[PDB]
Amino acid sequence: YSYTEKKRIRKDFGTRPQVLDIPYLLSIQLDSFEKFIEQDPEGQYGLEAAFRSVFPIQSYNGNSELQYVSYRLGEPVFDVKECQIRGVTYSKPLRVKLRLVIFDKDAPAGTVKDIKEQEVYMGEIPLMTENGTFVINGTERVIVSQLHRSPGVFFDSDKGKTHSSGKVLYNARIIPYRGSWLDFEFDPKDNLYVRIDRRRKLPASIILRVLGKTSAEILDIFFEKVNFEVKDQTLMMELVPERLRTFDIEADGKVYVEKGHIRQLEKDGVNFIEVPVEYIVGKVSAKDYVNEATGELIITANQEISLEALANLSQAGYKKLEVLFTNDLDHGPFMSETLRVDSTTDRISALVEIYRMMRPGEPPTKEAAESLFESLFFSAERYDLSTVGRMKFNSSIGREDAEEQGTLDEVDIIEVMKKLISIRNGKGEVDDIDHLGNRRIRSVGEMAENQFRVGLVRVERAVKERLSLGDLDNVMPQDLINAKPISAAVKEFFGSSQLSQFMDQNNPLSEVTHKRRISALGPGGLTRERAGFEVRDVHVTHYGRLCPIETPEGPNIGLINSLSAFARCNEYGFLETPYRRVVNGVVTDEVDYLSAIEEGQFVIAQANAKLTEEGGFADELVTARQKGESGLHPREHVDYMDVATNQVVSIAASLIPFLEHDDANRALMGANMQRQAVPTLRSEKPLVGTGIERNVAVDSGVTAVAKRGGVIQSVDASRIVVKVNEEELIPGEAGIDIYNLTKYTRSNQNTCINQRPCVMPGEPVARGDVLADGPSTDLGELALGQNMRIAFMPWNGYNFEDSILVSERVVQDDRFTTIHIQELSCVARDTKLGAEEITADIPNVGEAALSKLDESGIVYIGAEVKGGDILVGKVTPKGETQLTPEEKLLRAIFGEKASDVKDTSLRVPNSVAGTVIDVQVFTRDGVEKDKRALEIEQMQLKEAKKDLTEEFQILEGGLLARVRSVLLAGGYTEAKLSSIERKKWLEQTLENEELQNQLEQLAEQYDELKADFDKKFEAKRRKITQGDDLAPGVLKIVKVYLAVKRRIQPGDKMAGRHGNKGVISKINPVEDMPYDENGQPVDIVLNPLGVPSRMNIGQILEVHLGLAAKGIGDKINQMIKEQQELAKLREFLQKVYDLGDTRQRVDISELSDEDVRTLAHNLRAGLPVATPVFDGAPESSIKAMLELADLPASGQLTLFDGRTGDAFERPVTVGYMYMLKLNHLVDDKMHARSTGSYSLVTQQPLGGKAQFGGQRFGEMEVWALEAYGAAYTLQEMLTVKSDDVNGRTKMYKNIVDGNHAMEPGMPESFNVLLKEIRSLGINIELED
Amino acid sequence: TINKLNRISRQMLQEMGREPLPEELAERMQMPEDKIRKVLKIAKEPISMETP
Repeated sequence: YSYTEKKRIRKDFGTRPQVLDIPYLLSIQLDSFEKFIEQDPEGQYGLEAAFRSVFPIQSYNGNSELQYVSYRLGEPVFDVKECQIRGVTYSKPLRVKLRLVIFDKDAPAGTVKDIKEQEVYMGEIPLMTENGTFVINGTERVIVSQLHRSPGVFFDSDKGKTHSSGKVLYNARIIPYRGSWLDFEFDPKDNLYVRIDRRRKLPASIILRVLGKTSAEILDIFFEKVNFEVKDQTLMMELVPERLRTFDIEADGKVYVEKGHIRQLEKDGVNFIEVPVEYIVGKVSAKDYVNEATGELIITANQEISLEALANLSQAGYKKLEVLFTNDLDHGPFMSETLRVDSTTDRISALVEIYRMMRPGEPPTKEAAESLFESLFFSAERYDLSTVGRMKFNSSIGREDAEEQGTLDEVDIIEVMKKLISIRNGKGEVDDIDHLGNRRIRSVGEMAENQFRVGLVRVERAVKERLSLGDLDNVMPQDLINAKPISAAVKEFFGSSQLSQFMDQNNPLSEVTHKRRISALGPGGLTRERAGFEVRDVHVTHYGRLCPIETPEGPNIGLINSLSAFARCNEYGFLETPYRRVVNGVVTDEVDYLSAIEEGQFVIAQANAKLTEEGGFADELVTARQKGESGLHPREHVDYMDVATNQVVSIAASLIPFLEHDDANRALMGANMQRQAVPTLRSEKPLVGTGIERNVAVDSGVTAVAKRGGVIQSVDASRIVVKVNEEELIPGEAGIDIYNLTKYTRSNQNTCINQRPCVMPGEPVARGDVLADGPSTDLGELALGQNMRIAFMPWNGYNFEDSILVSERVVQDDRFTTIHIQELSCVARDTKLGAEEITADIPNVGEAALSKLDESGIVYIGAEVKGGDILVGKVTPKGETQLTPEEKLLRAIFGEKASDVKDTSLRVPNSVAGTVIDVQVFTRDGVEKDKRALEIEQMQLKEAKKDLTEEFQILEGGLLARVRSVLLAGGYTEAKLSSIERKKWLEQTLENEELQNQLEQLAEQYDELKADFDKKFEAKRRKITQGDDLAPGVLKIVKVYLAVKRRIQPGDKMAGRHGNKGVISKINPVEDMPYDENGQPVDIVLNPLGVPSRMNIGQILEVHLGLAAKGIGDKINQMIKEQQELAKLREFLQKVYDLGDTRQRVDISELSDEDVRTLAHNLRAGLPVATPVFDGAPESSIKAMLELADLPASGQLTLFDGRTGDAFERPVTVGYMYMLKLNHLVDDKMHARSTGSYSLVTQQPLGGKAQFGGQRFGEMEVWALEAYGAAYTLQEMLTVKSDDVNGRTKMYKNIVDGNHAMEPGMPESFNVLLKEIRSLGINIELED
Repeated sequence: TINKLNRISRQMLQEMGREPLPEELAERMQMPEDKIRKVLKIAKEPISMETP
C-alpha cells in the first residue's frame, strides 16, 4: 500500500482478482502526438513522412531542385501558464534544413554543379500539454479522435429495396486515403457498370480496354474454357469430372443416363465425350478465328455460334473450338453480356469515353485523355492508397505482394471485379460497414500530418514555379519558402476544425472523458441528417472497444462514443482489447491484444466464469461468445478470457456503483450527468464507490503527484518542497523538488481550479504519491459530490415529479456551495474622434461610485462589488450632438453642460456579486503606462525575485547538504569552518598547490552560479516587462476577475450517479424535516415513485450500503471518543476489513500505531466501500454490514414527522446517497426583458440572456393562440412587441400614461419581404 | 504599399524566425511607425453576416 492509500483504505467488495491494471487514460492523445512530433528513421509517420512525400521537388525544365535533410523543433517563446495569461498559442518553431542543388545544363543531366545548405523557418507547431491538451490563443482545447471508414475496397448490396422485384443489386466500392472513388455495380439486367467519383454509369469493358486488354483476353480472365474437337469425324468434348455432377452420352463402356450417380461412373475416368450439334448452337464463342485464304474474321469473340458458323468452320478446316462456360447458378454470362452492350471497340475509343464522362462538353484529345486516366488512379501525386488501405485491399482481394504500393494496377482492378462476380455467383459475402474492423480511429497526429502536408503542397507549387525561371545564382533556400501558408494550415486545423473542441473542465472526469471521446462527425465523417439507425446502433464488435452506455442523448445519439476502459489503438488505427490466454485448460495471466477481425474466430470466456485453485475453469460448460453470438461452450474449447469486469464500460460508467441493477437508459443519464458536476468548497469522498476514483484523479493531472520519493521538506498552501531520497538522485543534482500549486484559477466553464496540500512537513512520500488535491479530489480520490442523508418518502407534494426537498442545514454548512470565477474585459481603443482613455474622471458620476476605484480608474483588489458598480473607468470622445429646443431652454435656465466625453465604462453585470481577486493590464508598445500598470509591474518583479531567490536557496541548501555528505565521507569539524565568515571563505590565502587549486575551483563555481542566476533573472524580467501584441487599433486592455460564492437554492439541479436528477423545490427548516428516534433529521427527502418505473434499483442498494458505512463510521467515532485502547481499535478494523469473502487482504497488524490512528481518524466520517461494476457487493454483504453497525437489516427506520411529532405509519428507507450539483443553475437561467435592443434588419428583439433578448413566439404558439381565439393577444405579440416601431413606442408611452391601448401597424418584416420580392423583378403591391 | 509590406514581412520572418514587430518593419521600409500601423489596420476584408 502507498502512503496516500494507507491513510484511508477503501473496503473492497469485489471477489475476482485483477490481472491487468488499467493503463494510462490519456495514452490515445500522447502516443498520437509523439508519433506526429518525434523523428522516425524509417520515415513512415509524422513530419518526416510529409517531408519525404513532398520533397524532393523538381523544376519542370530540370535545371535545379530542392532537397530535404532534417528538421528540428526550437525552444518555445513562452510556457503554458504564460501562453494562457497573454493569450498566445503554446508552440515550437519548426526549423528544417534544406539543400538547393543546381545542375549543369551543358553537362549531362544529373551532374551536381552547385549545392547550398540552409535552415528555413516553416512555421510554429502547437505543442501538446503533458495532460493531452493544447493551448490555442490562451485556451485549453482537446482534439477529438475520429471514427471513419478505412481506405480500401468494400462490397455491399441494396438489400433488394431498389428494383420493383427483389433483385438484390451488388456493388463494389474502392475509396483511397486521397484520390478518386471507383464503383463497380450491377444493374437489373445483370450487367456490371462503372462510376468514377459517382457520375453516370458506363459499361465495364472500358476500364479493361484502357489497361490494354483485348476481348479474347477479357474472356480468358473472366471465364473458364471448354474445348471441342473433330476426332474421327465426330464431335469430341474435353471432359472434366466436376462439371457434369438431357442428351445421349458417349463412352459406350460407361454410358451415363441418356436424356433422363455421376461420381460412381466417373470413378474410372475417361476423356472422350461426343455431343450433339445443338450443344454448340446455344453457346458463345471464345477466340477470334481467321482464315488464311479469305483473310476475314469468320467468327468473333462473344458471338453465339450458329449452324451456319459450324459449316463455315467445317469448310475452313478448323477442328478445335474453345468456348466459354455459362451456368445459371455457379457461373454467369455477366462479362460477356457487358461486352455485348459495350460500344467501345479499342483502347482509344475507351479513353475518349472516359474523357466525355469526366469532362462533358469538351473536345476530347488523345494526349489529354491519356494524362487524365494516368492521373486518376496510377499517379502517386493524386492517388495514395495508404498502408492501412493497401493492407485492407490486399486482405480483401487475397493479394500477398505489393505492400509498399499506394497506386492501383491491373491486378487490383481485375481482382476486385473477380470478387464482385464471385459474390454474385454465391461464393463470398458482402462486408459489414458498421463492423469495427472496417472502421478506423484517426487521432490528432494523423490530422495534423494531413494538414501539414496540405500546407507543404501549397508552398511547393510556388517553389516549383519559381525554380523554373532559371535566374538562381544569388538565391538561397530561405528565399524560396513562405511559411505563411503552412502556418495558416496548422492554425486552421487547431483553431477552426470541428474536432478541435473547447475543453470541458467542470471536473477531472469531464476532462478525461473529453480526451477519450471518438466522433463519427467532422471532416471525412458523417452528417447528423445523413446518419441512419444502423450507424447509431451498438454493434457486437463494440465489446471491449466502445462503451454501449456512454453516448449523448439527442440528435448525436450513437454518433459520439467513448473509449472503453482497456481499449487501445493498434499501429493501423483499429481498436483492440486485451484478453487472457487459456493454455492447456489453465487461465494464464499473459495478455494478448485482439482486434475485431482476430476476435471472431476465437471463443472468449467471461470474467464471471468460475475458476478453480489450479487456475482452470470449474463449470464443464461455460458461457462464452464466438463470431459475435453468445452461447454455452465446452471448457476445453475456450481460447480466451476477459481481463476485467469493467472492460466493456467507459470510465464514467465504471464510476456508477451497482450499475448491474440499473437500466441502460438511466445508466446513460448517470454517466452523462457525472460530467456536469461542479466542485464545491470542501471535497468529500464517495462512501459507496467502485475503486476507480484513484485512477481518474491521478491520470487527470489535476493533482500534484510526486516525481521522486523523499521527505517533504516544506509545506505551504502554495508550495510543496520535497527533499529527494539519496537512491533517486541524478549525479550532480540539487536534490530539491518544488511543486507550485494552482490557486483559484478560472476554468473554461467559469469554475474554480484550486490545489490544496494534503501533506505535512517531515512525512515520507514515494513516487506516484499525491501531494496536493486538485478540484473534486479528496486524498487522491475523485470527489464529485457530497454524501447526503436520504429518506425515500413523499412529503406534502414538495417532491412531486422529480422535485427535491432539502433541509436548511445543508445550506448552513455549505455542502453544495461553489466558487465561480468570471472574467470581465475593458478595451480602450482608438477611434476617429480620438483615443479612448482609462481615467477616473467619469462625467455625471459622483464620488460614491468612485470609492472602489484608484487614481488610474481601476478597481482595487479585494473590493466587494455588486451589480452596476464601476470596475474600470473609461471615457470615449464624442462629437457634436444636436439638442432639442426644450433642452436648449433647459440649459439656458440652468447652465450646467459637461458633455465633451461619454461614459463607456466596464460595470459589474446585474445579479452578480463578488470580490475582485486579480486585475491584469495589457498596454501596447508605444503607449504610456498608467500608475496601476507600473504598480502591477513592480509587484510582478518583486514576486519573481522572491520566488527565484527561494528556489535558489532551497537548491543551494540541498546541493551543500550533498557536498557536506561527500566531505563527511572523510570527516572533519565544521565549527572551525563556521568560525570564518561565509564570504570570508573567498578571502582565504592558500600557499600549497593542492589547496590553492581547490580554492580556484570554488571561486569559478561561485562565478558560474552567479552567471546562471543572472541569466534566469534577465530572461524572466524581459518576459514580464515587454509589451503586448494587441489587435490593430487597440490601445489598452484591462481584465478583472470576479469570484462569486453561489449557494444552493430552489431551481438548482441536483442528481446522483444512477440517472436520478431533480430540481430543488423547497429549503425546509430543520424542525419540519423527518427525524429518527435519536433526533437526527434527514437532509434530503426523495420521491420513491421515481424508482419502480425507471428501473434504477442501484440507488436503493447504494442507500443501504451508505447507511451501513456511516454506521461503522459512528462506531469508530465513538471508539475514538472514549479514548479506548488501540488493541480493540485494531480488532474492530480487522473485523470490518474481513467482512465478506473478498479479494482484499488488509492486515492491520502490520500497520504502526500512528498509521492505525491516522486510518481511524480518516474513517470517522464513514467507511469508504468499493463495489466494482458487475463484481459488486451482494445483498448478504450489505445486510452483514448493517448488522455490524447495529442497524436494521431491512435498511428501513421509524421516522417521525417534525411538524406533528407523529410516527409515520410505515418504515421509511433512510441512508446515504452521493449527490452532485450539476452546472445547471437557476442563477444562469433566469431572464426577463421589458424593452431592450433590436435587430438591425428585422427590427425585432435580439435573442439570448447575454443580449438581454426576448423569448420566441414560434409557429406553434401562434397555432395555440388561434385555437384559443385570442386574436388581440396574437396581434399584440406580432405587431407591438416585435417589429412595429411606431406602434411599440406609442404602446410604451400609453402604458406610462396608464391607457393600455394599442394602435397596431405594419410589421417591418412584411415590408422587408415586399422589398425582396420587388428586387426579384416581381411586382407585389397593396390595394385599397 | 500593403504588398511591399507583406513581402518585407515575409523576408524578415524567414530571416529572424518570428513575426516582425511594427518598429522593425518601419525601420526596414523607411517610413514612420504611424504610417505602417495605418497600412496595417486598413488591410482588412469585411466579414459575412452568414458566418456560422
